[PDB]
Amino acid sequence: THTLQLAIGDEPTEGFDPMLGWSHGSYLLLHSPLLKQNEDFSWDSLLLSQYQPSDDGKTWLLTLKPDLKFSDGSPLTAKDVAFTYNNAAASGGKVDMGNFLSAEVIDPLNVRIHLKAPQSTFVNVLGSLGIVSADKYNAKTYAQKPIGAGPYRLVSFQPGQQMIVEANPYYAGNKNDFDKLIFVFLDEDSAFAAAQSGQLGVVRIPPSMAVGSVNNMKLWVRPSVENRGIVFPTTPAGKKDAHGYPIGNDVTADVAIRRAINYAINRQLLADQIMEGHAIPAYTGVQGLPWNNPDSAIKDGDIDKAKQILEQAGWQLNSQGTREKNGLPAKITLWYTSGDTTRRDLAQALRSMLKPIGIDVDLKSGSWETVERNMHANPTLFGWGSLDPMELYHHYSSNAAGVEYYNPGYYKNPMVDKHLQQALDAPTWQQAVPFWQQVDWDGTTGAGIRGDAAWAWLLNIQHTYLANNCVDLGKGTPEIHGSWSLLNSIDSWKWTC
Ligand code: NI
Repeated sequence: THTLQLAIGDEPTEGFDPMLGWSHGSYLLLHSPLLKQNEDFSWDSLLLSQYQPSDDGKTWLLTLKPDLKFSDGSPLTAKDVAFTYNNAAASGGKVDMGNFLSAEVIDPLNVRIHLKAPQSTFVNVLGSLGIVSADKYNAKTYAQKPIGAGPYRLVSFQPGQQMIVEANPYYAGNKNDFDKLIFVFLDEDSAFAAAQSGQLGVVRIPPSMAVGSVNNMKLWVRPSVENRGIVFPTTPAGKKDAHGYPIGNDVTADVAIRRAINYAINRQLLADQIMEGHAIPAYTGVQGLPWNNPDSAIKDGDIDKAKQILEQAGWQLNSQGTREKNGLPAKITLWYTSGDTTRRDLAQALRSMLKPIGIDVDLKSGSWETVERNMHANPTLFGWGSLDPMELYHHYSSNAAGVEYYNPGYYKNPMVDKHLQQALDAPTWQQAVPFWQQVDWDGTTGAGIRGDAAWAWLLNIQHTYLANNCVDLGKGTPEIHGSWSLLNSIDSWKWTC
């Protein structure tokens, strides 16, 4: 051996076929999309010399670099790009191509993309869908023996065991200091055990584990979009959805409750106690992103402010020391998913933090199936996070209300809907950004704390790794909520010795 062994996620089952989407994170190892995001969130082109949307944002012009090749040496041209997009759309998978219509090849280095309607977020598709070879693609065969333009290529794959890959010599981006990589697939505990023993060069660890010194290893803290928040029902009770699930909560429908909970919680204390300080306070679902409203942050852990907000809206302390309004006491149930000690620790901590302002929080846990039934009538603990601004839409659009796990509190604000649609219809993502910011607050209304306060956002989680002292994991964009997020920086990895 003498090569780098890594433990950063679990088995890449199902396979490595870009036609099945970017839902998994391992694909970034063997494949490369047309675009690669920068740390300043602009876009670099690995395979493109030129890419330009039209004034209406309905068409894209793509120009390839001339001598590109696949991992097997076969040439990468317009034919393969157009094939990739047309067939990814034309199958499932059900890759969400959005408003994508079709891809036309102009010449071997040029491709024209056609859309149904303006989509400012389509760039996120360009930096996501991996390129596939038109000549050599077979649906069943490709998952097991894939051909890609990624930084590495498959050498061997041992199920439930390990994966061996080597550097792709035809890679169009930067080569790193590591010629060969072996990825080990282990449960967290055995992984940590192998890490201390110095068998591994890089290992992902949970931010919640009071990590002590590890022999001949160093701790890396990488930024992430992964977050934690509480979603409130915004409507009164009494109605039910298509599944017969109850909709609404007579307590959390009052905006004063949601604002008060937003101010009472001390997020820094959450980060330090539960996440061992490896988290950042989050006041929005898009904290740390360009499309976050710059005026969205608040000074929290203010019991007095919370009590003021509650008093001004008619929520008064009863004899039991619990808030009450028009004969209705503030007693609410917080739901969360079982199977995680940390989620529960977070929940109980929240109950304890809401006790001083007179809100009595009962806690219930269950399987996703169980949570689903109660998810619309009670406050609920969720984890999300995405590098696509589209998530704002999924959270706050009236059209997304009750759609799967999105917008379960049935939040509807027509002005917010307008800002959202304006944002989607913008010809470029840059022009879209100011409208995305208007969602929190436009000066009059919004979905944020200054406005309707649909959420109580708690934290943005950061990912933590142990790495051999001679290993430099470099730098990159915030890591996704998923496995193999570290791979987003893989090209900048260096060897310090
Ligand atoms: Ni055409």
